[PDB]
Amino acid sequence: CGIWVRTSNGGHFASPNYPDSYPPNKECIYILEAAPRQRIELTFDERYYIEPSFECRFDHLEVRDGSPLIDRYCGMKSPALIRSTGRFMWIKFSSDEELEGLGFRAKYSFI
Amino acid sequence: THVLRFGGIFEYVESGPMGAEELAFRFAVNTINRNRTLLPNTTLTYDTQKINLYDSFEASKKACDQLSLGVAAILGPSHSSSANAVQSICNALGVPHIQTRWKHQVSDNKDSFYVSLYPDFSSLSRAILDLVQFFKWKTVTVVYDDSTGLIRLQELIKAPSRYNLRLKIRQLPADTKDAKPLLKEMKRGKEFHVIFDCSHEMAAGILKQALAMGMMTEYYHYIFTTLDLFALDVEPYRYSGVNMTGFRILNTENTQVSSIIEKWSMERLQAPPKPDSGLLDGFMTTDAALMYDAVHVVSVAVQQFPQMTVSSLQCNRHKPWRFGTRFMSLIKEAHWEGLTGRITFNKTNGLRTDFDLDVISLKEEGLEKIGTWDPASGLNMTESQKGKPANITDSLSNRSLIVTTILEEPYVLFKKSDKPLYGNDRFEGYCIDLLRELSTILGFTYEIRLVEDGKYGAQDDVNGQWNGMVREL
Amino acid sequence: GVAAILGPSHSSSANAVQSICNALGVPHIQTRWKHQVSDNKDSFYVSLYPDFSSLSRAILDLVQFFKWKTVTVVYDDSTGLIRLQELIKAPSRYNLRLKIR
Ligand SMILES: *[C@H]1O[C@H](CO)[C@@H](O[C@@H]2O[C@H](CO)[C@@H](O[C@@H]3O[C@H](CO)[C@@H](O)[C@H](O)[C@@H]3O)[C@H](O)[C@H]2NC(C)=O)[C@H](O)[C@H]1NC(C)=O
Ligand SMILES: *[C@@H]1O[C@H](CO)[C@@H](O)[C@H](O)[C@H]1NC(C)=O
Repeated sequence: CGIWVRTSNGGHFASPNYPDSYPPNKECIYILEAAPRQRIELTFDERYYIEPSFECRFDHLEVRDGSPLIDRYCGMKSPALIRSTGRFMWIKFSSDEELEGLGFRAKYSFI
Repeated sequence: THVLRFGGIFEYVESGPMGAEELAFRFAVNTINRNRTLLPNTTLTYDTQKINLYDSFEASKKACDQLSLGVAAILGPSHSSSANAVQSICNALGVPHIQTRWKHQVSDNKDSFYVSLYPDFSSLSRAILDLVQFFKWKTVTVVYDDSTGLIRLQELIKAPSRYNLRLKIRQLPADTKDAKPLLKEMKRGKEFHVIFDCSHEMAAGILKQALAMGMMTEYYHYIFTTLDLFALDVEPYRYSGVNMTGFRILNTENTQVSSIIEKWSMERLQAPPKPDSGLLDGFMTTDAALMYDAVHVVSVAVQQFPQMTVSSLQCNRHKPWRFGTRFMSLIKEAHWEGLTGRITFNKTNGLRTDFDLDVISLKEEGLEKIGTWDPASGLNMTESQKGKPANITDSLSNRSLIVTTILEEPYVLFKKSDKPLYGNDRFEGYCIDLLRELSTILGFTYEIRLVEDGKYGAQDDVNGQWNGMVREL
Repeated sequence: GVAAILGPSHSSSANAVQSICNALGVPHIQTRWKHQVSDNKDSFYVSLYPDFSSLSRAILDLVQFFKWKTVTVVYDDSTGLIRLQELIKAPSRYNLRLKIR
């Protein structure tokens, strides 16, 4: 399930079956790994522009720098852009048993 | 044939589709017209004005209008906002007012020219309490949609201080689909007795949700305070093995009731329904039934007040109607069999506190009666178990015994065989020898089942709940 | 004619004036809190009086700061319910048991 994107200035990152709804009962961990002095650009294109729908503690998306957990988002919002200086971005996507929805898309790039 | 007119007010589609209340009212006037047993010497016409929803001034002007032509009384619009306008109009100009939809009772409104055939919320809520008390639930949960549901259940809300309970309160959000995350937390909440105060349309819009998140299993039991519990799209869900429970003053026992129901059903899908919404097409709704009854009680009074006159009054000639005194009193004092059962007015709160209620529940087939309720005694709800069916006194081994067992090396084994054999013959061992011997001694019949979790069993501290053999026992 | 009007104290009676001013464009101001119906589209009305919604949030904060583990709410007439619904929804979020008389 993990989509490793090492040593690419650009590529794409999105939920499983991304145009479709995400499969349930996933637990997939993702990495953005960069060289020293190589800065990472992380970008969320929303597939669904609204203030987040299900704001709660299941089906969260964690974001990890280095691990002080920066944040967890859920429902149907985009986090704004976050600028990487730890250069090792760790992305965890979790899925529940019974809440299945539009999923998400991302864009990573090295700067 | 004394001509009379009844003011008609309908917050409606403002478009082509015609509303159910207008329909039942005209159905009512026709019913008067055909059977002269009521009013042999009298026939009443009517003026039916139509307005916008939640829009006072427009209603008030229309109120002055249906004053202009003169009636005996108005029939209230089915929403409280302009309903207050209607009422502060009626008692202001003395014409009796009849309301169908529940309004927010304003504690000190000294109006006196109004009644409401609607089952007053207090009595309903008291029955709710009696019901839940009988079912011995503790972690009940209410979900409403807007404000006034809480009021409908205030008597419920105040229960805990007298009755050992708990209940959180949860809200269906602004739009209907928004209730899915609510079901999410309730799943997290694990609240297995959730009463609902909600419009049956929303009940439908949420049952798809509940089955969709699979919440409907046999443990969960919901009770729906609404009164159009009849027209639910019941059929698929009754095999989810859920209990529902609800009320219906809407009698169906009278065959006259039925006959009128099919006459309606002919005139009803006559109006284009919404089968895509998941409602059973062809069944008249509780409100429309109420407002059918209301004309009839008006009549059953008025036939004894031929001194009825219709003063063509104006809103600015502030002197009230000439004959609102005794006529309104008559309605207060009258009694009748409408389409809901015994009809009466409290004559104290100037409303209704008395009626007859059949509690109904989702059986294996659908809506089937599970009792009766009335103000005086309260709940006489009975039970489908009576007459001791298929029961023998001092019967020996009338039912067989469900014997559990564990698989162990020298204790219980499989009779080593090649062809596929089953039943209580796969299992063979020392414990089986003991079981057979003691069953021959005590003369019983037994079936064999392995424990599924497959262990002796021990107390799991995190839930204080047994496991395996002990738990299945 | 007026430049505008100040509202009467009640809720119910105030409804009518609110509507009337909307029927002619008059700006209507009010003084006491009432329950707004979520299905009125009107525009020309404002309330000085602080809403009881935010008040409930503040009360809830105060409750938690004191760290109460039991409480009773008491009102006068059922309208106080609407007035407090937000707090009344305490238990879902935090560990609060509240009762009402
Ligand atoms: C007109 O009369 C009716 C019927 O008496 C009033 O409704 C209320 O009815 C209940 C009985 O159903 C009366 O007793 C109450 O019983 C419940 C049982 O759960 C109990 O919890 C209450 O403490 C109370 O004992 C109740 O007294 C009665 N309310 C009143 C004020 O009489 C209706 O309210 C009457 N209207 C007026 C203005 O009197
Ligand atoms: C309960 O119902 C039975 C049958 O109708 C009736 O005989 C009995 O009087 C009722 N009891 C109450 C409490 O009304």
